[PDB]
Amino acid sequence: HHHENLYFQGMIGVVATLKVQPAKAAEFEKVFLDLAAKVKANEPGCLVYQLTRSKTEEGVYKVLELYASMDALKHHGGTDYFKAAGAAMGPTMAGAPVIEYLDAVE
Amino acid sequence: HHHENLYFQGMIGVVATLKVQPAKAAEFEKVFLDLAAKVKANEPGCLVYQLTRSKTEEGVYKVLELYASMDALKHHGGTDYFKAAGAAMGPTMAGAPVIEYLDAVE
Repeated sequence: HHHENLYFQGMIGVVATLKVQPAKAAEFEKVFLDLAAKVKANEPGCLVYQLTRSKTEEGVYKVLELYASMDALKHHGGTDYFKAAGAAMGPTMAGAPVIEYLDAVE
Repeated sequence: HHHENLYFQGMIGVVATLKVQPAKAAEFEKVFLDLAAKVKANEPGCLVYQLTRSKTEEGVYKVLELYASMDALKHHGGTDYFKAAGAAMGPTMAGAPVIEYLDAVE
């Protein structure tokens, strides 16, 4: 049906493009890696959570993420450590994030 | 040094944006999923190999890929099954692929 895009029932991919101030990259990476270790350790529904750096745009990062389900993604976005990390990261940002959700094909 | 971008010594992420003819999506997905099963089964250096569909652009797919090293990526691109799959997939394409390589942060 035409509202199918709202809730894919399979795995959910994400490319999160983050624009970080280059001078604050070290700070950003430390907070992010600490978050990622928590995500991987605590969330069985998070299948991939991988920070990467752009090769061409200064201070740009792309996070590759994969979740088992919408339920796993909903949980992910609401944890106290996710919220704390976001608060710690915000001041390092140069611009608004661009998040793209994708339907994983299996 | 200034030529560092040429060879990241850690893990290599990829977002491969593929533009498929919508009418040939079923054909494309069958060939791609068959390829992905081979990749995952045969290549210990391939850590992630996940086909996803765009939620907004018709016939657009993004493959999320992660390799242990440049060596693992070099191997990946040269296998007989990768080459055979590419030949099978080509005729389904609507436009040129856009591949972005990323330095994984760990």
